[PDB]
Amino acid sequence: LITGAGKGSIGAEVLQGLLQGGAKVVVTTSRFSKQVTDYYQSIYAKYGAKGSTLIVVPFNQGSKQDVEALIEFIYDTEKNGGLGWDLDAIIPFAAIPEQGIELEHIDSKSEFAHRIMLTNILRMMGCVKKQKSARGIETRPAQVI
Amino acid sequence: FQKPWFATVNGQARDLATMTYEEVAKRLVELMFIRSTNSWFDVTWRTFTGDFLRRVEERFTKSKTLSLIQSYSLLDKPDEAIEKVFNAYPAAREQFLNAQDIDHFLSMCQNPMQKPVPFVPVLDRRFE
Amino acid sequence: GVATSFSRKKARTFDSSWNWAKQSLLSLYFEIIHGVLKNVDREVVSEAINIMNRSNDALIKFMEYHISNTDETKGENYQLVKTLGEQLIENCKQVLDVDPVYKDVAKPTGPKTAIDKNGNITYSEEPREKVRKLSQYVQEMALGGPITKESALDKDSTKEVASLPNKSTISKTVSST
Amino acid sequence: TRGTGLMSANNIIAEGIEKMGVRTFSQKEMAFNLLGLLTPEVVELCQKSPVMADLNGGLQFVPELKEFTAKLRKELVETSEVRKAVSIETALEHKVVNGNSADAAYAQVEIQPRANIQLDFPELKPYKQVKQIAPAELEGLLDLERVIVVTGFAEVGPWGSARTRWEMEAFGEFSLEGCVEMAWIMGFISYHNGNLKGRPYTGWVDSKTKEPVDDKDVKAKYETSILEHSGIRLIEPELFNGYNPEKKEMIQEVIVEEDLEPFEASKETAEQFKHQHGDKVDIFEIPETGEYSVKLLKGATLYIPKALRFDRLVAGQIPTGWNAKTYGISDDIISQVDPITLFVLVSVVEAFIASGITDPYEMYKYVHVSEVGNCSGSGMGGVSALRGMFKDRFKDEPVQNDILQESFINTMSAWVNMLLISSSGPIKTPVGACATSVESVDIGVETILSGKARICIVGGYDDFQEEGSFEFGNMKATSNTLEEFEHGRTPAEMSRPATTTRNGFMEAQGAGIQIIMQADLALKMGVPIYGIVAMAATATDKIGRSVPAPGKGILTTAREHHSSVKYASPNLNMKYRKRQL
Amino acid sequence: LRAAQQQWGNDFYKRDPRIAPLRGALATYGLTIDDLGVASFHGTSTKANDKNESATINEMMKHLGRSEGNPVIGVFQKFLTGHPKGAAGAWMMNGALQILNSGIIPGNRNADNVDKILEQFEYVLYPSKTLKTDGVRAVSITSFGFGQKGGQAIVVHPDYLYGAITEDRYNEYVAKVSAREKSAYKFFHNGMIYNKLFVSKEHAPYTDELEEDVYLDPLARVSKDKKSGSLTFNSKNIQSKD
Repeated sequence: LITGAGKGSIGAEVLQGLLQGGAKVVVTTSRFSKQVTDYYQSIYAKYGAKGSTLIVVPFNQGSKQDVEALIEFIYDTEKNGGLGWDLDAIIPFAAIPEQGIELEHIDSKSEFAHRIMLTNILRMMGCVKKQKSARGIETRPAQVI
Repeated sequence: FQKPWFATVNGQARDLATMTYEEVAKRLVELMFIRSTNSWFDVTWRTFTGDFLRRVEERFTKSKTLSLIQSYSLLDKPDEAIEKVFNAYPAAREQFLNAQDIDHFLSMCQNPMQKPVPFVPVLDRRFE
Repeated sequence: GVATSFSRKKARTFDSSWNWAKQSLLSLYFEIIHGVLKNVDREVVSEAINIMNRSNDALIKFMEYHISNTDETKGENYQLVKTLGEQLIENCKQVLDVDPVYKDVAKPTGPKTAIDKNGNITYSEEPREKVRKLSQYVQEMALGGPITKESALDKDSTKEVASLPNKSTISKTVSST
Repeated sequence: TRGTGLMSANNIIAEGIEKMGVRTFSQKEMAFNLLGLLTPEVVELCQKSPVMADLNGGLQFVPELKEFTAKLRKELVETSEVRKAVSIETALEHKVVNGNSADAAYAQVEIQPRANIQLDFPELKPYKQVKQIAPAELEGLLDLERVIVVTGFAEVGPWGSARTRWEMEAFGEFSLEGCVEMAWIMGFISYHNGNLKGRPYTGWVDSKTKEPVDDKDVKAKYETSILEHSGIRLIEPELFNGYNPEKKEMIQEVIVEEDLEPFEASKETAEQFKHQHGDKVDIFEIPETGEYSVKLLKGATLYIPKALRFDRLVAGQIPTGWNAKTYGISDDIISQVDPITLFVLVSVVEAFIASGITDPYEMYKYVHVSEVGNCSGSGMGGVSALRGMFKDRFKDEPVQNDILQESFINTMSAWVNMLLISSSGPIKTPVGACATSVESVDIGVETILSGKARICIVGGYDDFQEEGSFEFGNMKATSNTLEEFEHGRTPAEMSRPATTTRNGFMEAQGAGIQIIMQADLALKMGVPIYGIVAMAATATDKIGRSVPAPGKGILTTAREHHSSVKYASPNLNMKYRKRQL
Repeated sequence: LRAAQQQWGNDFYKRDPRIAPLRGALATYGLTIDDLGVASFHGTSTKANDKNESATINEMMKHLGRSEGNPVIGVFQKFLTGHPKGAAGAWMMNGALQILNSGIIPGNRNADNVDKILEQFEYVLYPSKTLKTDGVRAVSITSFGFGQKGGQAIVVHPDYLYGAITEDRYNEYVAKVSAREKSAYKFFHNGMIYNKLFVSKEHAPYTDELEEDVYLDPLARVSKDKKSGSLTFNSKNIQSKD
């Protein structure tokens, strides 16, 4: 599962590498649009090796409800409309840039950013631990990076 | 008459519409550039012929480029300037004049700030 | 900011590598034939790796047919494609039933800041002198620097393609260095 | 990590920080570093105990990194600013000493391109090159009166002409020529030749403001407008007589519970109200005027309008601004014929221009008037005239008396013969629904190979209207546009053939025409030849109860007996066939 | 002569049950089944149609023993235009002629992800981006209408015709064509700027007195009227000995 892997980011190059080596990846976008789904289609068609599979979902890592829903979607069975996956890695690289906000300026944007970059990363890990423990998966841990 | 039919290639009566861009620029030189004196009869006639060679480049170029005729001075050796223009743009040797370029040519033939051209370019209401 | 975006219905699934393999080959095959890619360009090796990582029987037949039916007498480009074509089929037969690999063969770049005589600041990425592969990049990393102290590519791609399936036996590790 | 170029992530000082024998990273290197942590060795390690990896490149051993990077920026900025101030002062000195007389010799005249729209005729090779591709035995083997060629084609559709559609199909972007043609079609630019706000101007002008427009500027001024108002896009009501699929007018029958207020109406209209309702109305003359008063009693039947919200909101419509007048179809024709006929009339002249035949009568220097056929056809025909005769006539709106004849599928081919061709050729109008255009070629081929004609117009046309949209939606043939928006799909990306998530077709409108001839006559007349029609078959399928189910009947075009194939038939070998000739 | 050329050049396969109508069609010009490069599929973006069509083309190619590893390159032009019903095949046919004469094969840019079901059809390839080939020799065009209408046209590259005439007849042709391309360009640009590409005829090429005479004479042809400059039938050239 990779967050923050938009175009011209470290995440995008990680993603090419994962597909190149046959990974099944869920990449999340914060700007879901035709320009984005065209981007990712062109990546997969260039790089996606045999047995690879890129799923691209809209997402707002700043939302608790999105975080729960996304992990619930990845782990729900194909019968219920999920992927019926079981994560081996999570690479939560989703950020928003804060510039020239020194201590006196910390306001809404910084408290929101803190939710994306910390609080909701703990909630993704929480959700992944609840889904794996629901199904009694004790020997296939997800490497958080 | 002293003002001949302009669109006459090798003595074959024709029409501006059914002349090539090469044929039009060679005919301008034939009618507006005196071989004995080896110069343009009027500077405004040279300007009329340069304008037309620029218009050729505009029609047959694919991208923004520098003109091959930077000063109309270069037309004081007209045969060279014509060969230089139609070698860059050899399509223009074969294509007939665009209808936009006919209209432009007949509109330069009516410029009040130039010596009247020494030829009838078209039979219409303005023939008199 | 906390407005939901996610919905299972907007999930887009890309999984048809079987079909994009053939397109990747055919794009390369006609790129080479029209001299868009030459025998020196790294892009020829990158595209090979990606074709090898999608190798199956249906792709090996697709390559065998197109390369066999190429007439090398029509042009130098047609000979270059046919030589590389044969090489790529040899690789794609070898790596059938082998796991696909991540292998970056892009030329490693370093920063260059240049100020001109008119004081315009331009930043480019230029190729490093010492490091022209990732193998060498990992060697440069293992050697550190003075501050960290405490108390076949670019010349012929067709031969560099023939070396892709061969898992190079590491004599002595970079960790020893 | 270094972002893209210049400003991002302080790239300008990266070379500077690297001069301490610290390393900075490309994204591709930092990606490779991080995938190092998904290798099985480091994964196995992560599972023993948590793994902290430093991919910092020694940047931790630089003391006061804030101060050190601020110093590097300030040592670049001072050096850039100095040289800028010295460059500004040598440019001013040079200005003063040389004025603008020795500075005017440097400036050169640029040539801005003008659209030069070619007709893209086929490139004929030298005979040596075109003798290579065919075997030598071919020469004098074929009867060229039995070889059908396509000599010209055109279409009116969602992306305008065949030239413009082809640009957007092959390259997904307009050329200069493509923009100008799409701007002219859509009516953004008209041509002007004359005096325009005094001085004389010969060229394109904005069709609204009459402001001059250069060819270079047409991409800058109108491409966004052209791309917005072409192709598969939200149904524009202005193009469909105010049809809005979000507000689709139906009428419910209601019984009057208590009497209405009397309204005024003419004698004839009141007698009509009386005839219909019988006892349930009262008509009374008003002696002052002679105009009657209609009074609907209790138990009378009325019709109250109600709007339905429909879920097909997107179609392949012809670019907004497209107008038959732009091609020069007179208002007397536009007011008479169905809108579909206007697409055919334009497609037919535009095909004749593609075939190098500007005056169709030229054909009759080479062939009899009985030898030019029209083998073209439609699926549903003039569906605006059907609406007219079934709905608008019911609602006693004003409709042309001859609306019936405009409705008929064979009436587009009538107008073509009546306005342009004036042949007495065969006229075989097929109706094949979505296979009408391939049936047209099948009939037009069979017509030439039979001697009944030597040229045929072929092809197909169909319009998009309210009733057909709705009915394709009740048959669930078309894509539900609400479901597409649920899945985050924009209009453009709703027609996605061969994909996992395809869910019905996108309705469109327009016409396509080809001109086909015998090859023998094409060579004689010297018309371009864009291809040979080698085959054209049709086929039904089998016993079933589903009319819209597609089947495998056309598989019969590849029927051959393979019991006895031990030795190749000599009849397939061209050397043999040429010998027997 | 013509009947012999027809018996051996054109219609050599009409009576032969060992040769397909689709094989004979190509074989006529010396093409084999492998030379069919591009299939312009109906490809409506419906579940039933797009599978059915792929399966149909696959089974044709397999029965006519097309080379393994040589799929037809499917072209789904309706990703861009949508489905105009009657006009569908006409648009396909125009894009087939534009594929042959350019050798560019357009890609389905909405082919996000090709249906897994279509992998079983090894004789079909579904590109998502435009290929500049060295050349396309023939193009199939398959349509499937409502009411069990199925169609197929084959269109062959027009260069396979010119190898069937003499160098003198070909060079005559090429001279005539160039003359006509120049006059057509002239007409096009003039009709574009003055909104007069379309010009309705006011009259038939014959008056009403000649109408029956022109119909009944098969060798009646038109000729420029010296006065009006228009192509008309002239009484003198109807039931003429000449």
